[PDB]
Amino acid sequence: KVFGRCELAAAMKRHGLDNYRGYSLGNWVCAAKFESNFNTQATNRNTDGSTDYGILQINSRWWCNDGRTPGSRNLCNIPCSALLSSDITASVNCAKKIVSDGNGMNAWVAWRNRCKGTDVQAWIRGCRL
Ligand SMILES: [Cl-]
Ligand SMILES: [Cl-]
Ligand SMILES: [Cl-]
Ligand SMILES: [Cl-]
Ligand code: NA
Ligand code: NA
Ligand code: NA
Ligand code: NA
Ligand code: NA
Ligand code: NA
Ligand code: NA
Ligand code: NA
Repeated sequence: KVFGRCELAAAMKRHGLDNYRGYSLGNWVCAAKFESNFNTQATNRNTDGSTDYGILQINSRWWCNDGRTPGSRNLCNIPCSALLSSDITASVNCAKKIVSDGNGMNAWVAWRNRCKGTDVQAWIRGCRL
């Protein structure tokens, strides 16, 4: 599923991401935008052999099982395929664990390089939430 901007903001809010660990909803939408352009089905292979899945490009190195990432963990206790669903629940629940891991949203390199310090509120501007 490719979400609309406000559509995704609303879903993220309904699943408790808005201000989760102090990160406003706009931070989350911005991260999703640059990670997957709002496409739940987005996958990308990493140089280390791991793969990133879903709207927030969650990495199989630590967070999900895809069966083909040697020496990895599955800390979210889910198949990486669950992260591609039109229903964002699994992505959100896993992202909450990731953002709690110590480095906050810096876990998402794209959030650090493209969202951090910017006017993230622009990402939810105009949305009925
Ligand atoms: Cl957009
Ligand atoms: Cl915001
Ligand atoms: Cl594996
Ligand atoms: Cl933090
Ligand atoms: Na689509
Ligand atoms: Na914070
Ligand atoms: Na993609
Ligand atoms: Na894909
Ligand atoms: Na992989
Ligand atoms: Na994801
Ligand atoms: Na997703
Ligand atoms: Na695994």
